[PDB]
Order: sequence, then structure tokens, then C-alpha cells
Amino acid sequence: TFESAKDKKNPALKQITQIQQVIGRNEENISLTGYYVKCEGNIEDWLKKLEQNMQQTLKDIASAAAQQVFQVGLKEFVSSQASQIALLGLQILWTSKVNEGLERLSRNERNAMDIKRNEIKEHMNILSSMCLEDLNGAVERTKVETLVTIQVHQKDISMDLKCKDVNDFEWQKQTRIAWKTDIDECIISITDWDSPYSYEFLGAKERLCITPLTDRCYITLAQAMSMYYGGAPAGPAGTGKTETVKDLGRTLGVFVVVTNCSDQHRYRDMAKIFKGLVQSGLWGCFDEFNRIDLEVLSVVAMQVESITTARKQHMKKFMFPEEEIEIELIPTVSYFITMNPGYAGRQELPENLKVLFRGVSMMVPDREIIIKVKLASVGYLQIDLLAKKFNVLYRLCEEQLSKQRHYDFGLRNILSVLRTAGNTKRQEIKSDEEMLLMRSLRDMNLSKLVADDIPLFNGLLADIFPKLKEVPKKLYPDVEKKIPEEINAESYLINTPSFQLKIIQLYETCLVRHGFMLVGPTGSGKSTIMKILTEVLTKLGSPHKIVIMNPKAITAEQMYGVKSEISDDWIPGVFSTIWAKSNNRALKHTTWITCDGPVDAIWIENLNTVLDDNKILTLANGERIAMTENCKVVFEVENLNNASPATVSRCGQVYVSPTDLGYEAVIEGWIRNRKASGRAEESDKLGNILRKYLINMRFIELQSKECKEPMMDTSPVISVINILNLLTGCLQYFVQTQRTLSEQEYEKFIVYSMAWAIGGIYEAQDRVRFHELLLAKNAPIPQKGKENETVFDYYVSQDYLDWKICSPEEWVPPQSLQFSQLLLPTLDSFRAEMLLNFILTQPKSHTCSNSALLIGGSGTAKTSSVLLYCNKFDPQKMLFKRTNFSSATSPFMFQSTIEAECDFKVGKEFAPPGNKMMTIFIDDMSMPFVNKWGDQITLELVRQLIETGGFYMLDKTQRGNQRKMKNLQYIGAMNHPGGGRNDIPNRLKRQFFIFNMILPLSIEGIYGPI
Amino acid sequence: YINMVLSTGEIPNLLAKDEREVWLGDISQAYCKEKNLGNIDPPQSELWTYFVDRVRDNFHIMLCFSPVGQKFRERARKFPALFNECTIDWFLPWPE
Amino acid sequence: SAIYFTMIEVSLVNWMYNSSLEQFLKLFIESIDLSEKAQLPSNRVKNIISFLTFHVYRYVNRGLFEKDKITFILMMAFKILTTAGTISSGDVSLFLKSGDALDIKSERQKQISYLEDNQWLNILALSKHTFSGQTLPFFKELPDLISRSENQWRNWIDKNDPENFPIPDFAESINQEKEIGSFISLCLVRSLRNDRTLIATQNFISNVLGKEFTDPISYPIEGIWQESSNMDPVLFLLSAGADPTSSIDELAKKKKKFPCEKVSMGEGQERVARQVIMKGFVEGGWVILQNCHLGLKFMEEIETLVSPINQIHEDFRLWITCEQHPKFPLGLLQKTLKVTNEPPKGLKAGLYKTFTTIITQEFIDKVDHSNWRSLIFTICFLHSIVIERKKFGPLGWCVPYEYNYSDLEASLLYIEKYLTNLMSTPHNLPISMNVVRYMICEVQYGGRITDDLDRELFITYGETYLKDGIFGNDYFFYDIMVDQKFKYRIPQNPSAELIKYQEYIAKVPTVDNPEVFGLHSNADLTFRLKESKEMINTVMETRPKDSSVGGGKTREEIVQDKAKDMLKNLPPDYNDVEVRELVSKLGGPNPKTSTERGMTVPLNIFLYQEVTRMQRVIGLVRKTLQDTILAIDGQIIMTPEILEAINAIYDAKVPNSWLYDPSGAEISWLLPNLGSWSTSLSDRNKQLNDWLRSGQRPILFWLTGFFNPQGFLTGMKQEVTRNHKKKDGEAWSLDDVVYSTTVKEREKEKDIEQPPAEGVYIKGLYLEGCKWSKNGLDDSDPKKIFADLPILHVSAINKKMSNTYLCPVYKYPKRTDKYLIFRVGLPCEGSNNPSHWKLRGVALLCST
Ligand SMILES: Nc1ncnc2c1ncn2[C@@H]1O[C@H](COP(=O)(O)OP(=O)(O)OP(=O)(O)O)[C@@H](O)[C@H]1O
Ligand SMILES: Nc1ncnc2c1ncn2[C@@H]1O[C@H](COP(=O)(O)OP(=O)(O)O)[C@@H](O)[C@H]1O
Repeated sequence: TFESAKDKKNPALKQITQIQQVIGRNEENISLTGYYVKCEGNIEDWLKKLEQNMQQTLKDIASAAAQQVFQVGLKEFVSSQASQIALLGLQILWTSKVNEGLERLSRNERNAMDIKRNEIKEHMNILSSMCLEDLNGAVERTKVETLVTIQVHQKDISMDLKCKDVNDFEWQKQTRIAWKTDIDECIISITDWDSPYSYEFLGAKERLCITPLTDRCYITLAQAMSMYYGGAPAGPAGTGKTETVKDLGRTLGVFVVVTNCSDQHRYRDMAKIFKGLVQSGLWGCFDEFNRIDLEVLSVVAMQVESITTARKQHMKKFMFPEEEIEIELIPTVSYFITMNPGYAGRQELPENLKVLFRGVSMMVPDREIIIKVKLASVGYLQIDLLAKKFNVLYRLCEEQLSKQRHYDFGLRNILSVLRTAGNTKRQEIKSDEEMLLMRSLRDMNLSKLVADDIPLFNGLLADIFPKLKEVPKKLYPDVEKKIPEEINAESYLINTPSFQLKIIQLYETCLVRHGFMLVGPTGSGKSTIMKILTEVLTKLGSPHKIVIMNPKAITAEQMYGVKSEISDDWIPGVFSTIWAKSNNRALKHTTWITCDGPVDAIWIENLNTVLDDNKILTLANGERIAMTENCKVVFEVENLNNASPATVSRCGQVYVSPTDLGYEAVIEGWIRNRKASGRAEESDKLGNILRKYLINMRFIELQSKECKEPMMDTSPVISVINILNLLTGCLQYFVQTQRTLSEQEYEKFIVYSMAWAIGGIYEAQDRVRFHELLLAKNAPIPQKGKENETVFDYYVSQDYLDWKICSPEEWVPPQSLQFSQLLLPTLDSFRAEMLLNFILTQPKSHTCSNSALLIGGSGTAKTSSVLLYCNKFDPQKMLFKRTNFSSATSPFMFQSTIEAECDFKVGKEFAPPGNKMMTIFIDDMSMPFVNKWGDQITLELVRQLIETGGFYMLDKTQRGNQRKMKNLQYIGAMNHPGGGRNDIPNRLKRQFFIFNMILPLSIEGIYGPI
Repeated sequence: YINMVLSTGEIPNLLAKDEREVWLGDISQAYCKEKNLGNIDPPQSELWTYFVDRVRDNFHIMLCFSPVGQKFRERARKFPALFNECTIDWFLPWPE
Repeated sequence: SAIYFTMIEVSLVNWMYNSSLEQFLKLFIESIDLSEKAQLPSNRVKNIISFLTFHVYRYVNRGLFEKDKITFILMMAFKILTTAGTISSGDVSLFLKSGDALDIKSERQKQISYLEDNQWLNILALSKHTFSGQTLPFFKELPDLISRSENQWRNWIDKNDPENFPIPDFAESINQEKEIGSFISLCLVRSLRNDRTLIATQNFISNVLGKEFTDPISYPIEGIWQESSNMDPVLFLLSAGADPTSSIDELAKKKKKFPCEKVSMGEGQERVARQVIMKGFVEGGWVILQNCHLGLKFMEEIETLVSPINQIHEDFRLWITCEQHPKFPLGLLQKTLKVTNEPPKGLKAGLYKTFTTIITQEFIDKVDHSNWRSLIFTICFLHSIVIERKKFGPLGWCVPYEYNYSDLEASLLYIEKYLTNLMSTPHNLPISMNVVRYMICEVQYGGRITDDLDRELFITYGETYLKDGIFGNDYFFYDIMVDQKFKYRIPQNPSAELIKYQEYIAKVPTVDNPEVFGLHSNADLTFRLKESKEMINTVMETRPKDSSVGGGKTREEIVQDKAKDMLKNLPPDYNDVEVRELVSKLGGPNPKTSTERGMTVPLNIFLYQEVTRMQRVIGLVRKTLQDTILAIDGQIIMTPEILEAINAIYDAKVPNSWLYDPSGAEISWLLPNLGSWSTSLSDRNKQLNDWLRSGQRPILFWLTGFFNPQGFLTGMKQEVTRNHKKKDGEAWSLDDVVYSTTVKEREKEKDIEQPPAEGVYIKGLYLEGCKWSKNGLDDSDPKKIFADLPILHVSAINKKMSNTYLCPVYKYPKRTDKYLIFRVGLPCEGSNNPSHWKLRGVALLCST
């Protein structure tokens, strides 16, 4: 603060009256009540004056405060004073109590210490209660927290002190601050070493939780100073060696100059700092000093050695190395080195240095104590009990539960728990302290857990908190009523308890966070829950929209928008434009932005600022867009495997497990859909047969045991979805002619559609075992055939309903024949033609996407058997385009081809020429490059394109606007995975119907006519 | 590019769209005669499919690779149908 | 030629050791001239050989640290015997490995009580080996002769000096072959009583190279100067805590160069050195360069600067002093004369070094009270003892922290401050409150100590050296029967004299009896084993990778046969889906009344987790083995991991791939020997496979055999607490329960027929340093290490002392904090304190 001084005489000159330390928007103001700094012409002479007057003011203030604290209540005292002093004023009080208490124990006044401990607990009780008041500003929050982080340490020591005299060692060990009336100065004793408080203005600074290790570390650093040896704490990274040195300085009221040492530092660079320390009388620690080059350290060593020598003899002045004059030494100099053994940097220090610095090895701070402080800093009592429990759970549940990526039981989640555990404590103070924590642990971790691990956790929870019988959940009566009412509106959605629970959990995490994600395997109905929750919220007050994009389907540069290399003009980003439109307080739109594709290190890092509490999206052109209350971010990630542990902890992850929306629940859903289509009798019968084979006996679980090496690895739900698709297609003929069938006739259908959806993927050896399993369970099968006859050879005819051997249509020689371009009807092509005909003829539904992918061996006639199917298309009725994928092919290459191929439009929607319903064949679908993360970029677009029926236009002019292709069908061929070739992403698999083409047992039928 | 050429029979966006209609014009008189003397004016989409087939009949790729060079083993895995579509004659070490 | 290729083999051990070919020719040429001139041609040749070997050994041995001095002369001895037909590469290969490759499951049973299981596999190797120029195996039927009830064989193994005595039954035949006989007698000793190999090799080296090689040379600095010229500098290699700069100045005084130029190398000292060396070059004078390894840039420059092209005065001698450094300039090492000044590292010598150097007459006068001088001795005595603990290895200290003289100075500089405050105050003894002393001397040294269990050991040293009774004249620390018996007293000086401390130190014995460090007489056998394993582990890294081993089998063909024999012994790969069907069947603890099943039960969950980890290991081993058999035949290219695996398998070490994953986390148990690793795999798995298939869990759990023993015990801990929720009173929480631990003390292990109601009954833990007598702990039997513990009964006490030892169970003998499992209350009731077991280094080991 600068004030107008000497206005009457020698004007324009300015006077400094007050010091400001600003954190964020708030400030800690120490006014100089007298000792006004008159700032003369020469800058260095008034800056010296300033540093003296600051130090003069604190002394005067702290000299008044040390008198005040004894004859004033602690709540009243701490609020009045400035952070640094309040800390000093608390520590002084505490010592004067223990001294006074111990004095009485030596004179033999019994329970004198007990009386003092009772006053210290009252002191602690007030500070914990001051966290609960939630006073405004970052400064005043920091001030109260640091006080609490000290006070626990005071209470902890004094509680288990057990000394009969003041001069007994165990009390001497403890850090002791006292105001000596005789010498009129603050003195801070550690063991036998008395330093006078330097009275540097610190302000409100974050203090580290004081461990029993740290109390034994201070001592050594202290002893190191008294003997004039340097101090140098060595330990693994994250212990905060730097922080603990700084802690000791802030204790003593002395500034610490931190110097982030590196390879670039020279002996000249270092020499300047030391000369700075010795002339100023300030401490000067060096962060990561090992990372200095060994060449430099030999020179530095002589520099430290020369400083040491001078300090030992009590020399007022000494000659520094490479200095001509003798420089003034202040007695209160201390230089420290934060090093790292098991170095990530350079080899151990020189033989000269080792001598000059006394080490302190620092282990990892015991997690329990960190929690204990934090719980007290929130406004809990009986922290020591809770902290142990809280620790024991987390440490134990990490080692017992399954090692999944979205689980975090390190400090990141612990601190996240304790701020919500705290926001619960403030509102309901009367509630028991254990139950509040126990609840706050529960409601956060439950949403994260996989189905297998919920029983394990609810055990661990019960085991540590056996006093707490049962805890009531947040009822949420508004939303709970609406889900059943909402679900019944669509024909194809069933309502299970497991599923409805997983919706609620998504709505619980929706309210408190902005960046909640939704993790789960393929076809666990994440896409559905999203859609429901929003459709439920739409009906209660404000409407909710969802915007589906695929971050992987577009390049990082193209999503966020970057500077164009040509004409130097800014192209708008896809996400930026969606984000911008979405972030406007107009007609309570509350639009969610979802990122379907898998999270990777690359793309989220730009979006990392939004997910954090800042909530501002940076495009890196200077522009920063603020997130409005209404707009939110979601992620429909499967795995969450290839993401940093930091970015995970920001977002609130709900996990939807396979067992939530079971394949039973989809089947029962599909059957309910058939009754709303107007055909109740058919549905009634299909149910009695579907149930028999799929839920009553676990056919998919039994099949997967007896048959080994399935050529494509698929989940059970996928195989059931494919069953229903194929079953629909088969019966689609009987929908048009309104023909109900007998139980026998549907049974034949279902076992056909089971055999090809479930047992398709299998190879020839396994097709037999599969066919031999159907016989054991008394399904209808073709009774009579030849040797190595299988279900797969037969199909159920539409005209008359029984099993018929599929003989391929008789070949007609196509006039002039070249053996090369001659393709014939074969047994393989027909079965391929047939299954393809079932999937692609079906109308677009929830289950099907009108898309079939056929896997197979290399040159097993995949490519041919599609080209045979894609002939006999009436050019007016249906079109046929073929693109060939390859390791080179990128999403933009595939996007540009489909974008060019269907340019006809119907209002907003796009279409192929006229209205043909063009079927896009994608040969060699596996080939595109799999990156280190294990996600195929182009295929994520393919999946986006099939599922949503649209991607985002990438032409510079139009960005953040969907292009939707009203009618398209997709056939894939790919060489089956294993042996270094790429597997297709699980997410994509579900979209496609899949079956394995095989090498024929007799090519006689193929080449016999030629 | 030669892998792509061998499997597809075509390259996507190889030649200018106006240059198609000139090429296909010459192709038509052989095509109408080759297809059992059809002798009707073909459309430009049907003509393309014949020309592509014609290309593959006339265009032979001869690849001459080293088996010992580490890249060879990678190329087979990296390019499908560069190995599995063309016939492989292997050259043994010279006999006595 | 042989010798020169030995010097190249030494280059692989340490970068600093390597000498040029051009330096070798100088020794070799000089060697011919200096040798005795014979009239007879064969005598003349004989003379040159005997001289050359020595004259080169002497040279190299000077530039070799103490630990590797014995390895080099052993390499040389083999290299000589490998050229002639006395030793083939297989014979050398045997000595180093000696059937650590073999696995007890495949081979014969042991059948003898007094042999260890390793010793038996080491025998079996000798049984199958033919050596060189011999039809059938020499040591075929050795396992029959030892299995024979002849006390001669037992007596030979239990003798303090086995190698010195003749072999009980085989001695006659060994005497007949002179050239190979010495080597096959060494490979017996390596097999049985491995610990005495360093002493055996010296007997072996003596018969091969002559007596003179075993005698210590101990070059004086005058000899180093005399060898050295003006153009060839003298490079000193420095082990940490050594400084030879004072020794140069001592020699300089006799050569009238005492006031010499000294230059502490670093950054920006290159311009100071140039100036200083140019004065030396013309004027004459010695130039000592300290800490040269730091200023690496000047060391490439100095090679060309000190070359003959620049004019150098004949008096001028360059001295470089630098600690060993990787990527030192080769060019310099090829010109220079290499010397290694290492601390003599005996207790006597360690004491002597402190009193001669950092203790002075000035120092012992600073406080001027009897107690200060008396304390000085204690701290300095302690300091030297605490160093010599590091010899013993993991028994000595879990982690070896190089305690510099700094630690001693600071701890003494502390005592001045304290005693000056008591001296200021009006039997004439100060108060010297030894509670303060303990802590602060165990803070200043504590600054290095990273491990919690090494700290508590140090603390205990404090409580046995810095007690209140050291100021009285009749207190003598340890009164040991080293030679009759030496007292190890604090010397008493009526008038403070440095001479009378030094005078006492001369009386102290040269050989340090283990009793001085609180350890047992068996501690030295563990010490000798480690430094012998260390030697063998160094000479293995040198060995050539040449396929032609001899005996009609190639290196790759030996690896093949071992990779094929391993694959058949491996257990079948667990099916994840099938295991979950087996796990869902499993019962709980107290399985009659429990009525609980499935993955919900805390030990069953744990069993699943460690079954899936076991499979993950088997699967990795399975994969690699198959690829190695393919890689040698030329079916697949050799990957970087497969080459490393093949190399490891040849020399019966476990492939680094199977010990650690790419990330660095531990995937399978750490054993050194592949053979012992593959017996564990087949035993670890069997327990998991016996438990998983069967309904009932093992009566006596084998704690070693689990991947996470810490997780298993927390497993058990959970089970008991769940049984005790109805019990009262109090409700049991994982918060506020700890382990209750008792020993069974049963004559047999098979007397245990039913599990305990609450506990586990762990078996196969081994006591290090000590035995179990059934009256608590008791001093171990002579020449019996790692005495077996009975069945340990672990439970939960539920929270709620002197003469109760809080022993730690370690997962391995390496005993770092990582492999600490859990502490165990061992009573130790009669006669012996718990603080006396902590100095004896008592621990329970799972592994060995
Ligand atoms: N509650 C329900 N009742 C009946 N059918 C459902 C239910 N929830 C989802 N389904 C159907 O099951 C299929 C699951 O698709 P959904 O997109 O909901 O899962 P998803 O987790 O998003 O799958 P992916 O991870 O592949 O996107 C859909 O066809 C959907 O219509
Ligand atoms: N019905 C058929 N008529 C003629 N040839 C066929 C038939 N089915 C397969 N083939 C031959 O089998 C080979 C299989 O390869 P292809 O069908 O091109 O696709 P893929 O190699 O991907 O399986 C082809 O080269 C083709 O000539």
C-alpha cells in the first residue's frame, strides 16, 4: 500500500504504510502502526528501510500478541491477529501450559498435567469448531487450517508426554516457542539450540501435517545448525523434503529462498545465491540438488567449505572463493539440499560436500496422521479413532478388491472423501461422527465398484464399523417415482432393481460434480441410462439434451481447433463450437456433452482445465470460454485404462457392470417389444422357448466351456443381441403375412438363430462339439444326414417349415467365361447370402443396426461371398459401394469417401443418389493401425457412423454440426484375430452381427461345374 | 499402393473425373463385343466394373523381395494380400 | 597371451581396471630381460614364465580393489589351465554353478539328515560330470560313498578347515593326477562347505601358480613412484572414505617436493590446472589432482598435454586421485599407472585410522575432563564396530549405509557442546545424562538409516556401549577368547596422551571374533559364504559366451536340454473360468458351523487372487521356455528378452523376465538359483492346487509359498474378527486388532491333526543367527545356520513389555523393509535379554 506523505513540504514523494500478501481475490493486511516507510529517491536505501520496518512491526505486534493470548479466549484471539502471529501465539500458549504443568509435577502437585491437557483439548475443540463456521476467503481458510495442523501435534505430544520434570529429555525434544520477559525477544528452542524468531512476514501459508518422524527431523536439522554443519534431507519423491525445511523456517519466522536446481546451473549461478544467503542472514534450501552436474558440486563444495570455516570461528567477514574483498556474514545462515537417493538425476555428492551437510533420511509420511489432521481441519472430533478406521479400510480394500484402473485408494480419493465428509458434517453437527464418515465413504465408492467387488466392500465396511448396524441412503423420492413411469413409454425397456439403482447413482453424481463419467463393458446399457435419466429430468422442471460425439473419431487438432498453416486464419474446433453453443444461459437447456470414444492421454489434456474446479476451456489462441451452471460433460468410456490417475480423480465415475442390465433383461425387453408391435400370441410362445434355452439352462455359459478357441472373443450379451437380431429376421416374413406358428416351428427357428449367433464364430472342429451339445439338451436338429453333418448346413424354410439341407442355386454359365473373373454359387456363399439377407432386410431397431461383419481365415472366400450377395441388386432399388481399409487408412480418408458417395439430401438428413439404401462393404476391417493405447481411430468413426447414423463435418466453414446418412447398411470382412493381426474394438463388435466363414470340406461343388 | 492395387483392382481418386469418360469411351467397343455381342451403349458405372476387371487381367505385379531383410517379415503382417494374393516362387540356394 | 586375455576379462568386472595391449607388451618385454639367464634352453623358458606371471599379476593386482583381488588371480589360474587339456570350459562352468541348476523333484531324493538340500544337489552335479581327459565321471558313486554309514564323511563336513584336511574316501585317487587333481579337490569343497571356497582357491592357486601369488604384496608408495616416469602419470583409484594425498606429501618430503601444487578438479579448474602443470613441466615438482572423475573434460585433455610432444622435466611426476567412475576416458587409463588405496577394514585397523587422523592431541584436550576422553574412545570404538557389521551383509545391516568420519566428528562435536554446559557448573564425574546421549548419537548416525529395523538395531548398540558404567575403570565391553582372552577395554590415561590410545590399539587382535558385534561364532560362516558367492558372481559375468564348451555338447545344446526338462515339470495352465467354479465351492474357516461359501470369504478371495497371479507367472515361464527352444533351432528370430533368458538358463540364474516385469514390480518370488526357483514353483503351485481342487484348506499353511503373505495374514485377521462380532462386551474391528503369535513346541509336526479354532498354523519359517530350544530362544549350534522353527500359531488378540523379543519375519534373507511381513513375540524367558538377540540379528526367514 502506498500513501500520500509530506504533502505540505517536499511533496510527490510517497509513503508506504501497509504490507499485502494476496492469495486469489482475498488478502492478509498487516498495517505498520507507526514505523511508516518514507521511500527516499535511491531505491536500495528505502528497500533496506522497508525490510527493517516490517521486521520491527511484527516484533512489536507479536510482542503485544504474546501478552494478549494468555488473557483472551482462543476463538477471539486468532480472529483479531494476522496468520503468522496467530500460529506463534498458539504455539507460545501451548508451551507455557506444558512448562507450567511440568513445573507443578516436579513440586509434587498431583494431576497438574491432567488439568493442563484438559485446557489444551478445549483449545483444540475451539479450532476444530472454527473450521465448521466456514469463514469467507482463501487466506482465513489457510490461517485456521495451519493452526489446526499444529494444534493436533501439540495435543498428540502433550497427551502422551509423561515427564516428571521440565529438564527431562522427552520434553526438550519437542519444538518449544516461549516469550522471555528478561531479554524482551521471542526464542524458539529445539533440544539445546535457541534461535531468536527472525520476524520475516510470511502471511497465511499452507503448513504440512507434523508426523513423529518430522519432529525427529527438525531436531537433526536444528543440531546441524548449532554445530554449523549444513543440513541435507534425502528421501524418495513426494515426502516433501523441501516443504519440511520450509516448515521449520516458517516455524522460526525466517524467509526461505527455494532455488529449483538443474543441469543448466553453473558454479557462478550457485555462487551468487550463497553470497546472497551469508549477506542477508536468510536460509536457502536447494530443490533437487543431486540434479546439479557433478563438475559444479566440487566448486560449490569449496564455497560451502569456506562459508562453514567462517561460521565455526564466528568470523564477522570472510573471503569467499573467486571474490577479491571480505564479505559480511550474518550468524543465522542455514543452507540445505533436498536430494533423492535411488537418484532419477546424477551420481552421489562429492567427498568434500558429504562432510558439510548432516543427512536426515525421510520415509513416506504415515497416511493415518495426514487423514487425522484433515478430519480435524474439517471440524470432526475424536479424529485419532476415525483416522485409523478410515486408513485401515482404504489400505485393506486396495489389496482385497480387483485391481481395476477407475479404483483409486491413494490420498487423491481420500482428500476428495474428506471435503464431502466435511460438507456433510457442517449441515448435521448433531449426527454421530462415525456414521457421517461411514456414509460419506459408502455413497462415493459404491458407484465406482464392479458387481464382483460390492459384496467384498460391504464386508470390509461392516468389519471396521460393527457399531453402525445400518445407514439410510438419500431417498430421492421425485426421480425414483418417474423412472418406472418413463421406462413403460418405450416398448423395448424393462425395469430391474439393479438397473434402476445404477440410474439413481448416475443422478447422485450428476448433482454434485459437472464431469461425471459412465464406465462399463459393451452393451451394459450405459447409452440407455444416459437417455432415461435425461428423459426423467426433462419431465421434472428443466429439459436435458445429450450431444454424442466421438473424440477418437477426429484428430486432437481438428476436435479443439488449431491455427491453419495456409492463410494464417483460425479454424473453429468441433468441441469448442459444441461447447460454445452448449454454454449459454438461455431457456434452461442444460445440455450434456458426451465423449463416447475411449479416454487417452492425448485428447483429454487440452480438456483437463474444464474437468477441474476452474471450469474454463482453453483453445490455446488466448481465448478462454467459461462453463455455465447448466452445461455438463460426460464420458461413455468402456475401460478407462489408458488415462493418467490424476484426470480420473477429477471426474465422478459410475460403473455399470454386465449383471446390472443382464442379457435376460434385454431378451425380456425384446419380447415386451414384440407384444407392442401388435403380435402378442407369437411373443407369448417365443418367451416360453427363449427362457428354456437361455435363462433356465445357461446355454451361453455351457457352450463357452465345451467349445475352445472361439475365433473372435465376444461377451455373452453380444451373442444374445445377435440371437434376437437373427430370430427377428427369420420371423420378419411371418410378420407381413400375419401368420402365427406352432411352438415346434418357432423352436426350430430359435435353435437355427442360436446356432449361428452363438456358434457362428467357432471353427469346423468346434461346430461339431456345438452340434453335439444341442443333441444332449433335446433341441430339434436334422435327424438324418451324412458323416460330419452339422446344424449349420441346414436352415428353416419359409414356405414349408422343417430342416432342409441348403443346396446352392444351380450355376448358369455367364456366356464367355474367364476362369479369373468367374464366381459361382457355393455352399459357403449361400449360407453367407442367407444370414446377410436376414440382418440387412430387417427394419432399424434398438437391437440391430442393419450391419453384418463376417470374420474368417485368409482367403476363405469372405470378399467373394459378399460380392456375390451385392450382385442381384436392382440399380434403382439398392446401390453398392466398396471401400478397402488398410494400415494407412485414417478416419478422414474413410469419412471423405462415404461423405462423397451419398450427397443427395432430405432437409437436414443426407442419403445416397435418389433413395437407394446403399450398402457400404468394408473389406479387411481389422487392418487400420492400432496405437500404443490399443484403440483403432478410424474404426471408432465406423462405430460412431453405424450407431448414431452420423459424424461431424470437418470442412473449415461448418464445425459442430452433425451430418446424418438416413439409409445405409454395412457389411464387414476381416481376417480373424490372433497371430499379430488387429482385433476389432469390443464396443464396435456389438453393432455388427458376426459369423465365421470356413474352408469347404469338398470344393467339388465349386470347381466341378467349371 | 501396389498392395491396394492388387486386392481392389483400382486406386481411389487416381485419375481426373473427366479423364474417366475419355478412357471408358475407347473401352466400350471391346466391352459390348466381349459380353456375348451385347451391342448396346453402356452406362458409365457398368463400364467402370469391366475396365477394372480388364486392368487386373492385363496388369501383372512382379515383387522381388529378400527373406533375410527384417522389413520383409513386417511387410507381410502390415500389407495383407501382398503375400496371400500373388503366387510365391521361393529361390533356394544354388545346387551343385 | 593367456595372461593378456585375463586382463581383458578383468575389464568386464570394472571399467577402471582395463589396461591397454601396449601397457602389457612393456611388462612382457621387461619380464624377459629381468628374468634369470639359464644356459639350458628349457630352464631359460621355465624362468621367464614363473617371472612373467608374477610380474604381470603384481602390476594388475595394484589397480584392483580388495574384493576383486582374489577373483582376478582365480580367472588367471583357470585361463592358464583352460589353454592346456587339464580344464575344459565345462569344468570352470561346473565350479561356478555346482548343480544349483538341478531341481530335487526331477533328481534322486536326499536320503541323508546331516547334508542340506543344496549340498545334495551340489554332490549330484559332481556325480554326472566327466571333467577333461577322463572316460567316466571321477565323482560317479560319490553319493553312494557319502550315503554309506562312515563317520569319516560327516567328520570332514563338520571340520573348521575342510579343504586343509584330505578327502575321507577319495583322497588317494586325487593325489595321482597332479595337474587336474588340485581343481577336482577344489570343486568337492565348493559343493560341500561352500563357505570355505576363498580359502580353498588359495590352496588351488598355490599348486597351479606357486606360493608367492597367495602372499599379500602391499606395494609401498616409494615402489609406485620408482615404477612411474615423467610421461606416465600415477592414477589412484579411491574407494569412498580413502585419501592418499597425505601419503604423496610424505614421500615428497624424502624427495624434497613437500611444498607441491594441489588442484581439486571441477568445473572452471581446467584453466588453473593448465597453469600449474606448465610450471611443473619445466621447473620440476609434483602435481596432485583430487576428485578428477568430476572434471572429466580435462582428463581427455591431460592425456595429450602430459604426452612426450610437450617438453617435460625428468623430476616432474603427475599424481591423479579419483574414485571409480563409468565413462572415464579410456585414453588416460591406457597411459597411466593404476593404484587402489582402500581402507584396511579390520576393527584394529579401523580404530587405528581414527586415532591416527581425526582424533589428535588438540582434540582430546578440548573439554579437559576424564569422562570426555573416555566417551571419545566409546564413540570411536562403536563407530569402527558399526562399520565392520556391514561385512556380515543382511545379518549385519538390512541396507549398508557408508558411515563416513563426518558422522563420528558431528557426534563428538555434539558431546563438546553438552559437556561444556556441564563443565561450566560448579567422584568428580559430570551428570552426562546418557538418555540424551543414546538418542543424539542415534540421530547423527540415524540421518543415514532409512530402514525401521536397522534403526532399532543401531539404538540397541547405543544401549550396550553408551551405558552409565563406562566411566568406572572395571568395565570392558566384550571380554572375548580370540587368542587366552583380550579385554577390549576403554584405555585409562591419568594424563591425556594420544600415544597411550594408539599404544593400546596395537595390542588389539588383527582377526575380529564375531562376538565383539554381539553376533554368534556362526556369523563368520555366513560372512565367508557371501564374499565367496560375491567372488563366484563376479567371475560368472566375465565368462566367455563361446558355444564350444567341450565334452561333445555346445552351450546352446546344454540350454536346450534344460529348457526341455523344465517344460515337462511345469504344472498345467489353470483355466480362469474353471478356477472360479472351483473357488465358488470352497468352504470358510470353522467350516462345520460356518455355512458360508464363495468369493465372499476373506481367504477364498485371497486364494483366487494368488491363483490368477500364479497362472500369470506359469504362463510367462511357459511362453519364454518354448521360444528359447525355437530360437536356438532357428525357427524364430532371437528377441532381446529371449537372448537374456538363454544366457541366464546356461548359468542356472533365473531369467530377469521371470523375477521382474518391464515396469519393475515383483511378479514371482526372488531366488538366485533357477533350480531352487523351479522347486519352489512346483511346491508354491502344489499348495494352491491342493487347496483349490480339494474342499479343505491346508492344516499347516506354507507362508513362504504365497505371493502376498502380508495380504494372507490380513486375510486371516478379517476371518477371526467376523467370528467375534457376536462375542462380548466389545465388538471387534480391523481398526484396533493386531496379531497374537505363539510357537507350538511339538516333538512332531504330524501331531497336528485338526486346524486351530481361530488361527492359521504357519510352518517352515527359519531362525537366522539363533535356534529354538523349546525354552524360548537359545544360541545356535556350531556350523548349523538357519535352524528350523516349529509350527507358528497366529491369531487376532484385539489390542487390549520387557523379556519379550519382537522378532521380524522376512519374506527373504535380504531383509529390506519391502520384504518385512510381520513382527512376532518370541518369549526369550531364561538368562538372555531381548536386546542381546537384536545384536545377534535374530529374524524369521520364509525363503532360506
Ligand atoms: N433396461 C433395458 N431393458 C431392455 N433393453 C435394454 C435396456 N437397456 C438397454 N437395452 C437394450 O440393450 C442394448 C444395450 O445398448 P446400450 O447402448 O444401452 O448399452 P451401451 O452400454 O451403451 O453399449 P455400448 O457400450 O456398446 O455403447 C440396446 O439395444 C438397448 O436398447
Ligand atoms: N464361389 C466361388 N467361385 C469362384 N471362386 C471362388 C468362390 N469362392 C471362393 N473363390 C476363390 O477363393 C479365393 C478366396 O479369396 P476371396 O474370396 O477373394 O476373399 P478372402 O481371400 O478375403 O477370403 C478367391 O481367390 C476366389 O477365386
